[PDB]
Amino acid sequence: GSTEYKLVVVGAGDVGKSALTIQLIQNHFVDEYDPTIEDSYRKQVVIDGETCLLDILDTAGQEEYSAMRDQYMRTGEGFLCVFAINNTKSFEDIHHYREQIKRVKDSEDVPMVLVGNKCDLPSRTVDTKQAQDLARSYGIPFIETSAKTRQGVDDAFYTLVREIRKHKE
Ligand SMILES: C=C1CN2CCC[C@@]2(COc2nc(N3CCN(C(=O)/C=C/c4cccc5c4CNCC5)C[C@@H]3C)c3cc(Cl)c(-c4nc(N)cc(C)c4C(F)(F)F)c(F)c3n2)C1
Ligand SMILES: Nc1nc2c(ncn2[C@@H]2O[C@H](COP(=O)(O)OP(=O)(O)O)[C@@H](O)[C@H]2O)c(=O)[nH]1
Ligand SMILES: [Mg+2]
Repeated sequence: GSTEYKLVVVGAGDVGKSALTIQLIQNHFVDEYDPTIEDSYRKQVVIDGETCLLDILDTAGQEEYSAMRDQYMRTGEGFLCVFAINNTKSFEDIHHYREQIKRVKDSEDVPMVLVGNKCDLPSRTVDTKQAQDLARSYGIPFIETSAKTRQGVDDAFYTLVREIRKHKE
């Protein structure tokens, strides 16, 4: 069968989790999507010769730490940690997302990619070098994306898949 990869998209409200997910799956930019709608999306794609089923969870809605919520997030094999390059608070929030991911996975080594979204915008408050440097601090890859222009969208998800393979081996 297809090799399945459970990918989870996380990060602050309004960074573009939904727009990124919809661009990957449906190949168009949706600039407006209810921020409480959380759903799973699936795509058949070949990545480095391997036929893959991508199962992508677009997180949304309320922050909460029930056992049921942890159990759901725990099924993710790798995580896209998304901030917006024009929102410094979303960048500052990243450590919190990373802390929660390590917690539910019961491991200090979880496949993760730092994603700086909205790179089409002329004004930016988080420079590329600062974000590249934070990824190096964490030991994870960094990808700049725009759900609007498609820049880096495949790169970000496919890099996460490659990180999962490395962890499994
Ligand atoms: C420093 C902090 C701690 N908090 C204090 C406040 C800020 C912060 C949030 O923190 C914070 N938020 C989270 N939500 C809420 C905000 N949101 C949004 O999209 C909101 C959109 C929205 C909703 C309603 C109205 C509007 C909007 C946006 N438009 C305008 C109107 C992103 C995400 C769903 C959030 C979500 C999740 Cl799944 C998790 C998480 N949970 C677990 N149990 C286990 C694991 C492994 C994780 C994760 F790691 F895998 F993710 C978190 F941990 C989260 N954490 C950040
Ligand atoms: N310019 C630009 N705007 C974006 C991009 N991705 C999302 N947005 C906008 O950012 C806002 C929040 O996007 P959304 O996908 O709902 O973020 P979410 O809350 O993380 O799911 C909306 O106004 C989108 O139009 C992008 O790559 N570039
Ligand atoms: Mg959303």
